[PDB]
Amino acid sequence: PVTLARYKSFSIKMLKDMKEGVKQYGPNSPYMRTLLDSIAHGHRLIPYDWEILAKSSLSPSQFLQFKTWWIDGVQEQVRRNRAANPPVNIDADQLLGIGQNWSTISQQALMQNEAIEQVRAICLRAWEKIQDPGSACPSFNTVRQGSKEPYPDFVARLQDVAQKSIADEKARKVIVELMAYENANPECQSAIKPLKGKVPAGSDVISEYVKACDGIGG
Amino acid sequence: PVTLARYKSFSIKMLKDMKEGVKQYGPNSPYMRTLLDSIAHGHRLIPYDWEILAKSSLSPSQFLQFKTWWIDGVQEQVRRNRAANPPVNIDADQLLGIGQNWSTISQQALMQNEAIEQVRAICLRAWEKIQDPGSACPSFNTVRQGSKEPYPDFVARLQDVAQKSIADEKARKVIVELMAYENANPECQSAIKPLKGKVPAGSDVISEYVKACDGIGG
Amino acid sequence: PVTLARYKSFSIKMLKDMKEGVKQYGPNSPYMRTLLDSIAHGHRLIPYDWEILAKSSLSPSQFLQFKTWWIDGVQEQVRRNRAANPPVNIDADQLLGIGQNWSTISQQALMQNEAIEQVRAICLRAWEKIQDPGSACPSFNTVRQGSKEPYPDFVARLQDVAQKSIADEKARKVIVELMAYENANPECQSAIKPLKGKVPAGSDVISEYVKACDGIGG
Amino acid sequence: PVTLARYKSFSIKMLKDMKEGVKQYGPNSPYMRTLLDSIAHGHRLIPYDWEILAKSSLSPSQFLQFKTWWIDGVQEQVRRNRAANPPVNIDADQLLGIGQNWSTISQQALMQNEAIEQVRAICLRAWEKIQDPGSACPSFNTVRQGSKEPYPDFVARLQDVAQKSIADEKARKVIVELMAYENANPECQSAIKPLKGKVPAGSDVISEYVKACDGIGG
Amino acid sequence: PVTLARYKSFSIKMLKDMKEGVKQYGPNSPYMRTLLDSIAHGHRLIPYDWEILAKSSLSPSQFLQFKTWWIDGVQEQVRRNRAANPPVNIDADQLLGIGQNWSTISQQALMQNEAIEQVRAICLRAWEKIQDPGSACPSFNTVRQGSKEPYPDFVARLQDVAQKSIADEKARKVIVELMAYENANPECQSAIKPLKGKVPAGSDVISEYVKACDGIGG
Amino acid sequence: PVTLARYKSFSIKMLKDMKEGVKQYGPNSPYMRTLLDSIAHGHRLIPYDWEILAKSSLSPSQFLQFKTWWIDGVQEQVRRNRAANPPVNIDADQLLGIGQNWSTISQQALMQNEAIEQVRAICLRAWEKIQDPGSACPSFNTVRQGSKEPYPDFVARLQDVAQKSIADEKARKVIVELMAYENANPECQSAIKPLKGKVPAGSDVISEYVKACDGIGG
Repeated sequence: PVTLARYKSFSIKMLKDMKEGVKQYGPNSPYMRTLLDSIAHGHRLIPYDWEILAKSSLSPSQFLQFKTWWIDGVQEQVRRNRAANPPVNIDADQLLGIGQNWSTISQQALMQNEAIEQVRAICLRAWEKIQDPGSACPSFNTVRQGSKEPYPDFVARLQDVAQKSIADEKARKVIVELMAYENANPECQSAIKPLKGKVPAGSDVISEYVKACDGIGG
Repeated sequence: PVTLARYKSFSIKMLKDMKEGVKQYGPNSPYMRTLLDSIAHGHRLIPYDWEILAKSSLSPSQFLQFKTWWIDGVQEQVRRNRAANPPVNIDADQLLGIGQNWSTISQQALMQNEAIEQVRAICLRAWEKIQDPGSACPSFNTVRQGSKEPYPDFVARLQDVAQKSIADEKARKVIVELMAYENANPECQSAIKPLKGKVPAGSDVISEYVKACDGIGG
Repeated sequence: PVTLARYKSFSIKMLKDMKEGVKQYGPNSPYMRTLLDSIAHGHRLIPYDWEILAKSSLSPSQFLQFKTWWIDGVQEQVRRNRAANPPVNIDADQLLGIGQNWSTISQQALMQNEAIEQVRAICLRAWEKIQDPGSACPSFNTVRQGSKEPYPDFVARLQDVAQKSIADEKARKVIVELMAYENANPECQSAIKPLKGKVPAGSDVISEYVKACDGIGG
Repeated sequence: PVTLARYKSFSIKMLKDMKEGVKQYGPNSPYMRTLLDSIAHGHRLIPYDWEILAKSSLSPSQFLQFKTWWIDGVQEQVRRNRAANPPVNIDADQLLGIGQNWSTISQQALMQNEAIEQVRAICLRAWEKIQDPGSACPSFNTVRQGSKEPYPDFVARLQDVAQKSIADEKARKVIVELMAYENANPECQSAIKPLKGKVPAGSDVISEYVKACDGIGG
Repeated sequence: PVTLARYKSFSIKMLKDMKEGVKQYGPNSPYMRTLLDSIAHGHRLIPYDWEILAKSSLSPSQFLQFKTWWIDGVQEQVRRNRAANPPVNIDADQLLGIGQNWSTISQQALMQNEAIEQVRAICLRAWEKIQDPGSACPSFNTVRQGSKEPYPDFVARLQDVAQKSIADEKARKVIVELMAYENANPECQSAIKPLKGKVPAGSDVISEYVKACDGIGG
Repeated sequence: PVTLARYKSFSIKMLKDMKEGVKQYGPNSPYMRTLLDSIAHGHRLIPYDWEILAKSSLSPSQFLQFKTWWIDGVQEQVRRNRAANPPVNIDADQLLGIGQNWSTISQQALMQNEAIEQVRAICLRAWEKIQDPGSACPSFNTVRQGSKEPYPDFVARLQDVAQKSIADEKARKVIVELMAYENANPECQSAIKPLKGKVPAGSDVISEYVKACDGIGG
């Protein structure tokens, strides 16, 4: 990063325990995601650092997948910058680090904050949009609760699989509301009959359910 | 964390152990209970730090419960904040870090002292209210002291559900002993019964209870 | 502790490997006992540090048991201080850290050496007087030696279990002398026939036996 | 340890590895043999330090044997100390740290140089005289070189019992080779026999013994 | 390594992790690929350092292959070195560190800059040309995309054998995509076929290939 | 070692991970051999340091074997120094550290570079000339290749066992050439028919074979 302008390479042990953690819990752990967010906002990065971090971390397949969704995000961001009002004087190759304006490590020491947040958002989104090994064609009406089942651990499996088959943030977050009230057992569904019929403002709909019907055990 | 404002992230070594401890022992070990507030009282945090720390650490089932109770405590707090004398000008989304004025790292570096401790106090209760993924939380009279079982281990199973299900602190310290020998082991209740009301000044009545009950099981 | 007056909190890794060691070998290991003695005499502690150390270490059951025997030791020490010749101007709440003379961390920075050794002896005794999981009603005349059995490893199991069922230091240390000469096999008992009949001074009675009859193998 | 007197304890990290090594290899590995005297010659110790270190580390069966031989060596030492010219004024309980003048940390900070090395020399022999908890120590002619077995491994099984059962150092270096080929493997004794008395100056005769014996087994 | 000449060795901790990583993952993980050149570009090495590092790390089967290709690259390099304009005066055994003038540590401290980078460039290719001890390296048409299998994992199995079997760098970047869909999965080839020649400027054609191929298997 | 003259003892963790590595992979690993070379050339050692390093590392059997081949190397080096032209004014006891010229640690601080390289070569050779547990009488015409066998992993087992039964460097390195061409399967032997009949200069004969016939897989 930069302090007051030079480059400082990372300490070696960070790559070691990062490789350890991704090897143990996959590239889409909730653990390593916020680890990436912490190391992202905690330092001032250039895209070549993102190249070293990505190539130093995964199998070759996930590395190239990261490269591809990075490329598509570059094109999307460039179209939105040219659609901006007024348009943004930021190209694609400044966002990728190829070309005689941005080839070297010393060239990228003099970027600006809009590029910082832009590469931050786009590489974070690139990490969010990776698949993983392990495949099964998902059908929503196959998973349901059982007797004496703890309520949040039931809805957690519905929470996690919802971001797989739906790209839109809104489309996945509306159907979990519907699948929550149906796939609940009727004794827990009995608790939501006043809550269903009046959705409250200043509040997440799932958040009201979990702190509503907590006392159903066995 | 802020300092004298730059937001420095945590170390990579700061979080791998934290991810280790939750799978090794759980979310409410006494070890991580005194580990969390050490960081909370040696540093000075913004709500996005907790957004990092919980999402990096919990399970998907636990993290949703954390987010559920986190926004739930805001409703109890903001009613206290609005009717104070003098009334303070702090709204809902200033707590949650959402909205136009609270969703960047540059924004959250510009907050006063009197917001921070409310975030700490609500986050501690949020961290305490998590359920383990083994089961749900049982009721009060669903669990009592077992037969041919030790005494002081089962009375430890009350203070946790007291901190879980009860808000007021001195209510917790008074419900437990008045639930202690009420459906306890009756052979132990013989020794326990003549000790009622024999408390000198400022001591745990449960202390002399387990002092008396030596243990007969095994 | 204090150097020349401030408070310094402990490093985090000490609690980590302490929790590791007690989890591996129990709270009454010979290992962790002298670890407690080393960290006890190696630093200048206040009772609130003992609270953090105890609560940061065990299951809830052992923590409250520690609290109880701590309380009983406070009462015993207070009775002996009032029985002292002349009596000692040291109360109970100075030894416990509750009350407006001794509530805060900064209040306990100005104690004196008699309180230091008093809290040292009494918390050490509190750790010595803990039980553990694992129960069996002990009967002394059930364990005995066998053929080709190594002599010190035979008497070690008699050494360790002797402090369980007897609180008095003298009563447990006299009966092991008797059980040593009887539960030995006659070929090793043959070696002690000059040693039995004249107990030597300046010497422990078991110590003479072990460096007497070492050469009985097989 | 003392310094320029304050008694600073060891680190917590100083002892966990020490507890690791005894269960990992034993009490008289060559590794901990050179580990112990390194601390003993880089620091300056009181007898209560050894009371800490042994009780933190050994088994209950080992610790009693250590305490047994520790007081046993005092009887051989104090006869040498009383009849010296000039006679030194150091008694029994000054060695053991017991009694009114030697049982506090404030007391043991007030000792001269000429006590310390005697404690070190007696403690090294005490640490050497421990028996492993697998069995007892066999006799001399109970063990000899096995048939179809390597040569130089079994001759290593003599120097340990020499240091165990013999006090005088140059007696140990002369008993071993005069016990070496006396009931060794007789086919190897054919090659060994014409090498007697062929030692030039200041070398191990056993060196040329294992030089000659190439190894026939397997 | 040299400095401002004394040859300082590496740390002991520098190499145990390196020995750990090869048995943990292999000789050409991406992790050690970016680990090696970090040392190679943060330090300045002589050929005897690589003699240390490979022999300390590989298997006996791997180390001989490394030594085999290491001397093999010298023949291609020295023909370039002899016919240059101006011709440089560097011979064979100056590369290999053998002979009267290059086989001591005092000798190799006396070399110029323009030798060093050739050693680095040849050693990287030498480290890349190693075969794993599971099997040998297969041919080109022995392996293609499998049936009911993911797409972008199997195309990763081409760039490695490209770097293995091909010397010229831009030949590698052009052989792979012209071998990509040639015996790939034909149902995927239906979507792949209309994308030929649609490359704007300076991008991976394989990127849009795996962009198109979503994945049908499983 | 020495910097500008004192002695500095090693850090304790170096002995720890050295004992770890030799315990895992034996004293004749390719790993630990170059570790010894790195720590050898990386520092300025005295023979007493070699004593501490050797005694701190192995079983007693390997330690005494090291001592013996050390002794024989002293005698060989002394005969060659007296056979030198002019002879070398370096004795045996300067090379061993016994005697009133070389008894102490402070005495060995003032050696010279010929002694440095002499003790380096001779202790390295002492480590090379150790046997190990695990015995089997070797016969060369028992091991051969199979179908689809990877060629370098076949010859690696012939490479490693060749230094066991032959002490001469030339005698073992000539017979592996013969056993290479015979014990190869005829399809790989088919590749060497132009290479057999003209051995190339500036090249190792095995090195040409491995980079000749690499493409025989299956």
